[PDB]
Amino acid sequence: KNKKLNLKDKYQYLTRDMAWEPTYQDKKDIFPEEDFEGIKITDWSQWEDPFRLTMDAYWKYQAEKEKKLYAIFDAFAQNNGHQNISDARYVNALKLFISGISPLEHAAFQGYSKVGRQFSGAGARVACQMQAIDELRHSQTQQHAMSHYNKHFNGLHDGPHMHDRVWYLSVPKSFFDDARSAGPFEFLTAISFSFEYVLTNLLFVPFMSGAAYNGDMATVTFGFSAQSDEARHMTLGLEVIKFILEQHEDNVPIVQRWIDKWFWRGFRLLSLVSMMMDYMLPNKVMSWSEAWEVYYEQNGGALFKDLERYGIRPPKYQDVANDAKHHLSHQLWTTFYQYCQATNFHTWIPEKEEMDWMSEKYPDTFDKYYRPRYEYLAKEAAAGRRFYNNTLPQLCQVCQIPTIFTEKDAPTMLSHRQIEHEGERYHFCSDGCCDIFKHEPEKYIQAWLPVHQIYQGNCEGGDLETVVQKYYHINIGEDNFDYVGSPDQKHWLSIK
Amino acid sequence: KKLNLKDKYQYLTRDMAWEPTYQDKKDIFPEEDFEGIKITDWSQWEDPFRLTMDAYWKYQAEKEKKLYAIFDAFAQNNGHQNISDARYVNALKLFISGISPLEHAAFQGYSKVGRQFSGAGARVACQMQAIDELRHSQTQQHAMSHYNKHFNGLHDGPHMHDRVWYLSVPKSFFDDARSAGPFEFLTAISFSFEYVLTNLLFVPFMSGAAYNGDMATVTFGFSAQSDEARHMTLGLEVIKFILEQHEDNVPIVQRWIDKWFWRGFRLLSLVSMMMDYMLPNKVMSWSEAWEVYYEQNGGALFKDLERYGIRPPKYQDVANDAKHHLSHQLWTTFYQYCQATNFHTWIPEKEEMDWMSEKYPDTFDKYYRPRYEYLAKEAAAGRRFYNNTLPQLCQVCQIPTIFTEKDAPTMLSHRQIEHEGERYHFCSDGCCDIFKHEPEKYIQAWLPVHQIYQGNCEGGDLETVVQKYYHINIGEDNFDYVGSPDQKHWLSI
Amino acid sequence: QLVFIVFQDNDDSRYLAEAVMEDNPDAEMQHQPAMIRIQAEKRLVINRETMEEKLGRDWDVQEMLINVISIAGNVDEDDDHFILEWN
Amino acid sequence: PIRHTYGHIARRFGDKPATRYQEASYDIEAKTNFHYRPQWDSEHTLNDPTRTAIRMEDWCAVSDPRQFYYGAYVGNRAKMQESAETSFGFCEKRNLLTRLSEETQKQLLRLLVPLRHVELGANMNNAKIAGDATATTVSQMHIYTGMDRLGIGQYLSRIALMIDGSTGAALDESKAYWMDDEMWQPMRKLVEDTLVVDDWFELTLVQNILIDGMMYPLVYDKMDQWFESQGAEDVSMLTEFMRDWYKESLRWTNAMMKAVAGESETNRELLQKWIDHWEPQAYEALKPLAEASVGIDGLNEARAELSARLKKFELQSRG
Amino acid sequence: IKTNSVEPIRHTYGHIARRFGDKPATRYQEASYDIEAKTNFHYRPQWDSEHTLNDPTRTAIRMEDWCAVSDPRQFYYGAYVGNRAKMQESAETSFGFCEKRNLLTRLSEETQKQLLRLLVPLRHVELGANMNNAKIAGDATATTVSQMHIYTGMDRLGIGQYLSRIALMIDGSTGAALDESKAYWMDDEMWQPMRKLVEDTLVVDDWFELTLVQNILIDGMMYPLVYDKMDQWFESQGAEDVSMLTEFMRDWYKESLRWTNAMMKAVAGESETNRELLQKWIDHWEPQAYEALKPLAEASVGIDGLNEARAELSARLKKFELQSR
Amino acid sequence: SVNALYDYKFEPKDKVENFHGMQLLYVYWPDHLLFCAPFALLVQPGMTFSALVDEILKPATAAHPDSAKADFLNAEWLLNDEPFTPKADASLKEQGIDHKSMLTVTTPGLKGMANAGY
Amino acid sequence: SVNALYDYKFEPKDKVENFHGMQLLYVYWPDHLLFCAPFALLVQPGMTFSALVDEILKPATAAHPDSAKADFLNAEWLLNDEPFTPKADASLKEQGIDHKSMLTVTTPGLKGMANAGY
Ligand code: MOO
Ligand SMILES: [Fe+3]
Ligand SMILES: [Fe+3]
Ligand SMILES: [Fe+3]
Ligand SMILES: [Fe+3]
Ligand SMILES: [Zn+2]
Ligand SMILES: [Zn+2]
Repeated sequence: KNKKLNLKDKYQYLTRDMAWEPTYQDKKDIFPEEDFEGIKITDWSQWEDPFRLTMDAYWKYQAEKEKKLYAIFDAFAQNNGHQNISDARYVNALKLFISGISPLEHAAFQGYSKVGRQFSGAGARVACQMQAIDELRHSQTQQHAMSHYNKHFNGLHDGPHMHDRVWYLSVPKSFFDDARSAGPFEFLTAISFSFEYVLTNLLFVPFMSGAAYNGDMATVTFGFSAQSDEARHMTLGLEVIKFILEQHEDNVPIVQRWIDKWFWRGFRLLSLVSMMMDYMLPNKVMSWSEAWEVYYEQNGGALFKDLERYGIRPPKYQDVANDAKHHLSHQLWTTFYQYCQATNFHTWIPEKEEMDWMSEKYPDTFDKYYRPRYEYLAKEAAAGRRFYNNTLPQLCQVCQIPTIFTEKDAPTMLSHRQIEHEGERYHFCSDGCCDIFKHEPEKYIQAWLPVHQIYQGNCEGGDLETVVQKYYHINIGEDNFDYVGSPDQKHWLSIK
Repeated sequence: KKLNLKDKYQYLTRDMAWEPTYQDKKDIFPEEDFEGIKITDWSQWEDPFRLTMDAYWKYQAEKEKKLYAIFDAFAQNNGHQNISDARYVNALKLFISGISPLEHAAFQGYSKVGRQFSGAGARVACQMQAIDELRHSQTQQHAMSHYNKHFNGLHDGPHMHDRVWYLSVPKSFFDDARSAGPFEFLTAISFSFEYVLTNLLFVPFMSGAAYNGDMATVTFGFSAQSDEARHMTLGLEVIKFILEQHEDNVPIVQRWIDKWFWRGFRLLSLVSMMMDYMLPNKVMSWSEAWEVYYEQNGGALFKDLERYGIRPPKYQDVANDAKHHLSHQLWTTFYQYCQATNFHTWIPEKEEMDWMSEKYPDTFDKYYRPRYEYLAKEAAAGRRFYNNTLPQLCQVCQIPTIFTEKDAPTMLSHRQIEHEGERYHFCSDGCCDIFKHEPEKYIQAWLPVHQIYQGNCEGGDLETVVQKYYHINIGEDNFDYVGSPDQKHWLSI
Repeated sequence: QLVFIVFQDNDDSRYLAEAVMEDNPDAEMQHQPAMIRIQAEKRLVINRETMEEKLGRDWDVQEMLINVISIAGNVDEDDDHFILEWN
Repeated sequence: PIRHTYGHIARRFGDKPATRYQEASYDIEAKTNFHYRPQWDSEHTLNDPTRTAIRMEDWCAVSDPRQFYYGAYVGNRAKMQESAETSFGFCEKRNLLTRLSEETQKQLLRLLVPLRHVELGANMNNAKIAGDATATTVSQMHIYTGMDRLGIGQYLSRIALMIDGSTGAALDESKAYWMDDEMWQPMRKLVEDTLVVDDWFELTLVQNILIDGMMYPLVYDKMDQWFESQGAEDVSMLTEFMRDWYKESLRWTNAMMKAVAGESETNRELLQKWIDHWEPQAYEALKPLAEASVGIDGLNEARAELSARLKKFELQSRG
Repeated sequence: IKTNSVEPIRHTYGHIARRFGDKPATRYQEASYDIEAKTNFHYRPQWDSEHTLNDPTRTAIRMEDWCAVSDPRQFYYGAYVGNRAKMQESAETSFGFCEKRNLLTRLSEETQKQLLRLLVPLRHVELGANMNNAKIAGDATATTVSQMHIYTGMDRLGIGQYLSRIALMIDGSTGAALDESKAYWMDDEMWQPMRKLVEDTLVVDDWFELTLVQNILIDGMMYPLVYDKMDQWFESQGAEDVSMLTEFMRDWYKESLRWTNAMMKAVAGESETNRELLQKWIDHWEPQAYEALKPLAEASVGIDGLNEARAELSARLKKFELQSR
Repeated sequence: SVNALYDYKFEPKDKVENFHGMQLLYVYWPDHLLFCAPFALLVQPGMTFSALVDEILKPATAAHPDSAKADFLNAEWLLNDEPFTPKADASLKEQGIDHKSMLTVTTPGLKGMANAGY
Repeated sequence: SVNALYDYKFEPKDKVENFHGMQLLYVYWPDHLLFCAPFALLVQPGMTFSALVDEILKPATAAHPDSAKADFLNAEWLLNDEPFTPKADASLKEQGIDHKSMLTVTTPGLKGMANAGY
């Protein structure tokens, strides 16, 4: 007889072969999106599937996974597992999470659903839609995971609301709107490749393993059950830039470009995580510095070592970002410290054996630059003079983070940058943020800067506090302010 | 015409049996006549639950997936560090050596009777009950399995059940039931134990483990009793069936009801201690727990039973008064003997005693607080007290003879008789009456204390028996909670 | 006198509690460990018809069986109900 | 406990414990303050409720009777796929399809397997919908149905593979009918056109209501009773999944027509406008297949039901 | 994902550690070994003068370690009910489908007869098998062995429910087919040698002589005859359609081989003494099995059917070093 | 009467013959529940009553603070709930203290601690 | 430069028009990282420099030890990086201090705490 099909071939007939050359409509009207970014795709049928689960397999695996995770959520809730966390300070990491990271889950569901329509290759479509509904799973799942903590702690009760509005959440809100507004080659590149491949561990492990080291059972279960999901997301990511670089030499400079952009946008987003893991986990996992060093400097080093063969090189300014692993987390925490009158999580001075640790993970920078800060701040708090800065900060036109970052090799100088464009001035956290601006200035001048919008009166209130309570929904006295004094702390001292 | 649920289950069940033409009915079922019970008509029998294998496998499996996800997560996550206090694990040490083996003896018991009854209905019910018990037995081996890895005294459960003194309390209980014929077995376990005192045993532990951060026990304890719901409505439905099957069965049923309630009750005493003492966070005075769970919920159902000509159990007044005393007596008993136990004991904390003075307003400060005061001075003086001389055991319940006369808390309710030239001793009249009905049975008991002295537990010391025979590690599983390797470990977190 | 039924203090059991509260004008609830106890006078009940209009799909008794720790009473089992009681 | 649920829920259903479906489905989406405008679309914004001319006070008036959040979707599908997996194991192993005559196999490869193509269509449509519609309760139901269609393609495709011993040749064959066969051209042009609708609610209507309200009953019911007489009763077992899938799809699609059409009579007449325009094209695409099969008083019997159940939203069609 | 760990005091329990070493052990291991009470019983059985509670000597077979018998399938309770839940679902699929599509009620009166007299009646055998396995589960000491008998006895109940259900589908839930069929079992001369054997097994003391007869000898030939041979033949008789209602049985049978052969092997390979016992019983018992099936082959697929299942089971005994055919 | 299915008859596991020429004695000291239950002592049938007192009971009751000033030899005794008068020099066995008898020994004026018989 | 399916032009969201008659100003004070980032000030184009320095900038800097002994105004300034020297009673507008400019005021001799620019 004729040849039985092999694995690859069988999967293609169960996906790609369903598609077909259109006859009654033009192809480009059906797929109108694949040209304006300037990416040329020579041959679609040379596409390699990143994974090969048919529907009945996906459904079967994912059902069995889900069943195990809701049993554990159910149990966790019925025994009040929240009481076993290491200490209520840890919950601020979940507040930052469900307001900050979790709505990104949903913007991905949204984004990949789209791109999973607009790609002409039927297989690029299934990988994406598959990713799409995974991200929807991630989003719903976190909502349940978090449900019980929401019932016992402050800060978590209006995630979606605050994501669209609260200043600091505009850092991740804007990241994603950047990508979803781009075209679909760049979306794949920013998210699958840049976020889901190069940076994914740098965001995932610190929360996931933070919860493990801190007695948070429901969140770590969500993590474990997400691994097999991420396995597929990462392969999609790395296949797909290999594919784009391969399908034409002119694709190359355009992709390089996207790499430098989204590495830098992602590095910047991540800085919230840096802080989270160094300052917010009562029990430490690893420093931000060792987390950068291992998952970016080494893993990413190797990743790029392999893409050299496509004429790709490692992202602009990575040396800035490496030099910053010794600072990032301390710089972020003082910022949030001094503005947490406006955040939906608490901050605090860390414990002395926390500082000792920091001294030990940052032997070149903690004691020189950062420990003095807490010594001062602690004096001041003892005197009933706990620092709050009442004057809003300058924001970066691209990353939207306050301009707290410093010159490489000069940790004492703010690395500010300023340009004119169309007789309008704009301001930047860094060379990186600046380079992204100059490359697409017509995009970024549209940014809804939270600080700026507050002064425009666009945030229902004429005093920061009025904004915070009415617009932000952040309950003054409850969601707000130092950990010390907080309703969460008292409620924790009852419990224990 | 078209069957109702009641008849369609029968066709799926009773109609597969048939009237034997080639062997005699009575050779095929030879255990149903000796006990004195008489069955006119096995078709009266009314299947309380209506499950088919497909339905049985489907629902149980759905329980198991869920149950093992949790066990796995608990382990993965070192959920043993979340227990209120390392004192608590001692309840679990008593659990796996004392109670889990009963789940197994049930599995054996019910498998057997699941063959012996000549009514096809009753067999399937027994058969499933039998398979549930095995599920209890394995799931616990599985639950306790993390606790065994981090704490002492759970590493030889079964081996200990067969040799350790105090464990012949539960071992002889089931040995009694399984050596008995099938209705007594069914009246003792399904009815007496499984229905009436089931609660009085599951709920104490289960809600306990609730309060003390122990997700794995509660998880099982609980999910592992949607079963006991079925296991109960067989208890109930089978005495109703037995009684109304022949006028004659009534007084035999009654005798049984008497015997098993008292056996039942004495084995329950162990729980009493544990619930008032090994729960660092308290849940409910053994006393409360009895009043609700027995006196009321119970005394209730012996109501729905006078209709069949049955009185409440004999000596039930004794066991109602006893509730003010049990836990204090049993616990001070184990306190002074825990050099020969796989588990630790201690003096309660000030706040535990206060709860105790409160829950036991008439008994505690009078009789038992001054015990702990005195024991505390001795301990601080460097004389923690251990009684170096074994106790008299009750020939029937096998418990040491520590109980007191009704309303005379300072006198032991000792009893003795002579039978064919031989002396025997008892904890109570309850225990004594049961002896007198069946002496040729109980004169067989392997009373641990005796056997240590017939020199049959492999040492001339108690210390050597404990080590080489019981497998108890002296210095580890043994002795006061204070100074124990459990203490040292817990405290370092 | 008072029949009863404990459930897992569960997500699903909220709904199972619910339905039993709402077609037993008298039953009285009470919480504890990680569990719901529910007793009442001589009798309780569990209609499939309740439950269905509160979960948006058909369901049978036997699902309920999953989440019950302990019962209390004589059994009246159906496709339509779960009556638990004394004569 | 400080509170029972999250604010956006408390705000919608009161301060008390909310259902799993509720905490997963309402008010999780980004809604306002978008940072830049789509480079791929001049008319609308990120997450924009006007990518349909339809107008709703609160899209959340469209919610799902089956109560699918992700977990309940997959756990349901898991159960269904298991069951079909049984079916296919049994057919395969008792050689139920391979044993049939080559004219009958051809019949399946011609009137049946080519639908994988319509299914592929539906799967693309739904992706556009799920990424277009703003309200999570809407968009989710679309990604679900999307993936169901692919999986349904997948089954039809598995029919082919059983027949050709997993070589492909029956796919090749069937796809050839799809492309070069007269009877499929209306159908195939109908599909290619839905691939170009912009209004996402026009698209749900055409695809999830009109086309499906007719082809489903035609194919997986009527054509089916008719296969018996053609010597193909044994395939019915590998199309149970499509029968239960449809019975279920009705629950949600009916509820979103009741809600979209009960809303504002100016909506009822945007829809009407569109039913007039497409139902026709759907009916036309279906006709050939009708006459190459159980014959037109299927199609009709089916248009019948469709216009029927349409009427329940006070829309209509004709006949 | 980095986790935090803990140094454990030990890895398993002492009985498992003694038996398999001080390393972590598997679920099956902790659920299955050294679990039951073994010695020091308090009172002798009132219902047996010959034996204590939990007595290896309820069978003439001896072994140093009954644990030497193990489930190749590794079933503790969960794994068991898990596997079966998956199976009973496939069956449910097939039964829904035979019904909605009327595939048994459409057959000719004469054909449905065949099912009523040739198949359904085995439920009486399955009922026998159930009681026999309950009896074993109750007498055999090692959990590894006893557990296996309870699972299978339960499965016996299940399979006879399925058989029972082919009839309800035929009579449409009246239960008259159940009745017609139960008369063939009691009354037709074709079923008496079978009925006789089944009742004779309900009166056998030795639990191993019992497992041998029932789970190796009777099943060893019945399932090949019935669920393979007479199954293909059915197609020739216009009743192909049933076959989807007997799939559970084929799957169940393929899996039974695995545990039964394991056990047969261990027990037979244990000693020349055990071998003489099996053989003595095989000689007494298998001709009886062949006899009990023989009328069912005559009325059916014919005697070759029987002879080949007879072969089939003869090749099995050879692997253990025993003979029949 | 046990019901059994054969003639149910068994030797007692606790026959003195099983004790390597020793016997069980029990002693209850009322009002001293410091000791939760009467002792089970393993004694020589040929030892003197005096020796019992000195060599076994003083030691077994030592831990109680009445033990030292108790005068066991001279206190109120029962042998199996019947009043009994010890002869200091008779062998236990020779004065009717046989296997598994219980002595009760009431001390006049020592009633243990608190007012709790402890 | 941006790539899109249409002419991709938009009005900036931060046009001075949007601030209701006011302007935005940035002020950065080196060596005083206690304030993590330069201030963002909603200011009057009109007011004077001295005014700005006392009504606004000084209060904003209060919390810092040096605020007091700094003489902002007589420190070195920068406007938008370019060296700069301010007219005390001049408006902001008129000396070229427009919407979104940034003053750097460096204050030599006051260089923050602990030799860490804090
Ligand atoms: O159908 Mo019956 O009730 O078992 O004879
Ligand atoms: Fe994700
Ligand atoms: Fe992902
Ligand atoms: Fe049990
Ligand atoms: Fe039970
Ligand atoms: Zn920036
Ligand atoms: Zn007793």
